[PDB]
Amino acid sequence: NVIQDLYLRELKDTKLAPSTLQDAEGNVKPWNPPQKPNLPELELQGPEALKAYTEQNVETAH
Amino acid sequence: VSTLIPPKVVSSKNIGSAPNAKRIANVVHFYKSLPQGPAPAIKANTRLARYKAKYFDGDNASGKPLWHFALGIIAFGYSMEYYFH
Repeated sequence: NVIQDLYLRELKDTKLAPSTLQDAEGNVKPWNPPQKPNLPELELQGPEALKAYTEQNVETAH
Repeated sequence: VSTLIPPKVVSSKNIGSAPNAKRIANVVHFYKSLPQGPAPAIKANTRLARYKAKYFDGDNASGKPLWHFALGIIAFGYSMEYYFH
């Protein structure tokens, strides 16, 4: 009765209330990419270090 | 990170400790060591290497050579007594 009246009135006269996807974007964190793939620097590259190390520590093992 | 290179370097442990000094001593001393020493004296030969051997060796120090040595001087002057008398 009143159930029917409400059911009808409610459903018909506005089903959903307005919404916009564009507005949502502002209020949510946007995807942003990691910066740089990165490559590790060549650690202790070449015998520059070795020649230095042999001389630097010619320290024996006692 | 990458280990240092000291553990695989040795070259002054051979002066680094005291038995190195002893080592270089006893490689010479013992390597050219004889099993036994040479002699406890043995020369005086003329039928007197026996006199030394019996009396003046490490075998004994006893009063027998003393008596003998005394008697030589006694024999000199005792004969000479009758040369003086």
